[PDB]
Amino acid sequence: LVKKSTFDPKESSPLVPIPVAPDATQTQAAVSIFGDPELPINPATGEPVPAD
Amino acid sequence: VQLEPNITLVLKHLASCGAVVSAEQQAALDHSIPIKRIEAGLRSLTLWGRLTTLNGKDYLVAEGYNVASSKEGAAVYETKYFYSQDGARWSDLQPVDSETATRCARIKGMLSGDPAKNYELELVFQIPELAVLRCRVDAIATATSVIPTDSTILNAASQVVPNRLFAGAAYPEKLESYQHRFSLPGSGVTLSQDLRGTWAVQYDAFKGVAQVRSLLFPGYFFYYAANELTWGSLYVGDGLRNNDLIFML
Amino acid sequence: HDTAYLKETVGEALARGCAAAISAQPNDPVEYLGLWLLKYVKNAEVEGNFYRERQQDLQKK
Amino acid sequence: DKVPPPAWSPVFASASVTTRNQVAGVRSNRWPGAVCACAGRHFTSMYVGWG
Amino acid sequence: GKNKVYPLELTLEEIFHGCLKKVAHKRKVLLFSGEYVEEERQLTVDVKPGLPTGTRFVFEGEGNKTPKKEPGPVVFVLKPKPHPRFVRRGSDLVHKVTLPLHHALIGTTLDIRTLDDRDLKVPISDIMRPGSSLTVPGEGMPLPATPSARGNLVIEIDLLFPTHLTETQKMLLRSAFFLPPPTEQNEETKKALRDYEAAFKHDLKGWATVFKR
Amino acid sequence: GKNKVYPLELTLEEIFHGCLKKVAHKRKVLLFSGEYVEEERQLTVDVKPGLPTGTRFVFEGEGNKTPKKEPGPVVFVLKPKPHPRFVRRGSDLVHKVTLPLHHALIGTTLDIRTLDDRDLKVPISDIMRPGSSLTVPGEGMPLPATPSARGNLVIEIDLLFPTHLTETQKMLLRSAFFLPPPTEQNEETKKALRDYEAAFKHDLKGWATVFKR
Repeated sequence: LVKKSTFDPKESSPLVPIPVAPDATQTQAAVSIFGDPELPINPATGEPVPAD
Repeated sequence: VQLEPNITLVLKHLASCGAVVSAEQQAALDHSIPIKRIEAGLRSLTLWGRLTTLNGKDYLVAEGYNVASSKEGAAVYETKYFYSQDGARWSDLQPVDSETATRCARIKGMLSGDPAKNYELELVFQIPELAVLRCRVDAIATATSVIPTDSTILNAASQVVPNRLFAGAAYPEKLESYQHRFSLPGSGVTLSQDLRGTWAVQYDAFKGVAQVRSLLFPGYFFYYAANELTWGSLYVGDGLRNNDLIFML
Repeated sequence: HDTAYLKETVGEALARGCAAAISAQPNDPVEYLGLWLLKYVKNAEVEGNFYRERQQDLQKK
Repeated sequence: DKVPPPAWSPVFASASVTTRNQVAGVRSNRWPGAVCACAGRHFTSMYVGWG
Repeated sequence: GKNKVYPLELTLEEIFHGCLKKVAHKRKVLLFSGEYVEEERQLTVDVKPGLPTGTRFVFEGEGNKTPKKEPGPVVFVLKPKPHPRFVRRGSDLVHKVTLPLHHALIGTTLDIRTLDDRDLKVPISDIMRPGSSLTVPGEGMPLPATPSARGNLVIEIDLLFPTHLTETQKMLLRSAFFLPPPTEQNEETKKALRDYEAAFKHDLKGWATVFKR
Repeated sequence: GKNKVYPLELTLEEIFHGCLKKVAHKRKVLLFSGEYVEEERQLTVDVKPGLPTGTRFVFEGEGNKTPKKEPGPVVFVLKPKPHPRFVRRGSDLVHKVTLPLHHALIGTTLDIRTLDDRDLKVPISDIMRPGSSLTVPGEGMPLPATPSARGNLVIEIDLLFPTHLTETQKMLLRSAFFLPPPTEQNEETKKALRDYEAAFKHDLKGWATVFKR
């Protein structure tokens, strides 16, 4: 009952919240070896970028 | 006593039932499950199953919930579903409105590979294949999603949370020991309250591993090890339903 | 007269709210007081509802 | 669909098509659970599942 | 009778989450001296999540005070700063994406970064028409009435067609746009398609996988 | 000072060529009788080639005749009847053709029958963008000022994307949309392309040309 009855004036915090998340560069690099990386497109001309 | 089912123990205990994944896809899963779990802000994300297509490119499907609350006598989980042709990159499965959710249950046969396929039904209605896949996953989750009883408890503010003091289920052979996920902890609803012959349980007393297979949906398996309290489930195979249950049994 | 109307109408609840505002020291005590009164009536009604639900569950068991 | 599904859908072992030593086989649609695989000169058939 | 209006600029993240802004006001008390006297007043404005554009916050009692007439209220009108990705419409969000042609036809995933710190990857469900839109439910701005519901994000698809195509590329496109249905193909057609696919996905001499340069 | 305004509906062919219309007017003269008496006058209106829509022809001295006031003029306002093909936009026509996607990419020739009794075949000169257009100079309505020059016909293109595509068709489309430049192709690539082209254009078992059932 007390838990249900406690007042909780949720007010607008001055700051936008920030995420607490570990860095993900190493795992992303590890993932980047699976599958084929599709050739990126050139925004100027929809034809794909030169490749080897 | 566990808080989330492992992806390795599930694949190990369900390997015999044919619920297996390719080794390359298994490594890709091991790498890219946390990436999607952090990219989506989900506290829980596990592999839900694997659906077969007319190509070799099966759909791997993973579900994840952020909040899970009691609502009108139903333990509602706010699940999000993701699909992937390969274990590397995941896409989202948007929910389906009721009109197409009823026009998608009449489309049968095992799906194709490209998720950009339009089925045409009867004037002609065009329905995307992703909608059909979402319908099938929803139907299987409604019919099958199974956890041991008393493994969840209700706290203040009416949220279902894992029971940290779950000591395990006596008589794992009995179907009474298992319940659907969306059953409230207080209610005594189990798989016994389903149809009589739609669930087969085979329990190895020595190794202490019970195995529950769905006969209404033949490709759903759920293992529960009791020596160390570990339960998991996987659906492998096409998502179609077994209508004529009376004749088979 | 008017003082009695105010007292036996709102006095106890307003005193409780003012005590809460003194204890909490918010940045805008008047809005705090208004939200406190709204939550006051809401928590009374949901308190009654909570007792009703517990009784129903016990009877069902 | 108005196109009847064919039996024996393919099955691959890698997402990339440029892997070096990969196995690749067929899987039956009439009988779900029967699979044939072949790596070089080592081939095999096997059926697991409901009958 | 006269009120001083002032634009209040916010970012979409603040309106999505709900800011508590502090604003400075220059109030001019007018007296017998030729120069007026100015003072800086601080005002706290509480913008709640999902307040619609054009919202007016009126502070009564503040404003330039002439000797005889009590100053009229000051008005703050909400307006959002331009965002690099989203433009808000009504209650939901519009994201305009330039999409290549093959991403439309074959189908790919659009990767968008929400106002909240989540990364959506939305698949292309079918052949996206010119001027078509893809709607993701429960991803727009929150509803001001209820602080839990959300609008539906709208992705307006803009197609980016290729600038050049060779005659052999056009031949391949023509053959792809008139292939007989699979229950009407010859055996020669099936063998030819098998050969072409095995020669297009060749691990060393095939061009399915190319590394950029 | 009241006037009677009447629509005058013309077809695009008449305005293009220059019609000569005879219109009927029911004019009322007020008398001592309780009811009026009316008569039908005939009016010759001469529309010149390509007069702008909204042109007013005013006949002075024609209109209902009250006992005291000389009747005011009667106004005819020129408006065009809907056309199955063209809609005029100022001095030039607009034709809205729905185009298949492969006609857009590969390129075909649109067929248009002009207002004059001449047919017209206009090639698609490049990859037609979504919401793009084409212009054929000297194929619009005549200029009202000079009776020789005309506007320019404007084709507004609305692509008709295919409704269904198979997975092998998508494979062919991806191979077409990522083919390496012809100076980067291996010999295996060229041999495979030659084989596929010889198989797709096979005179008896190829699907390059089929007859509709």
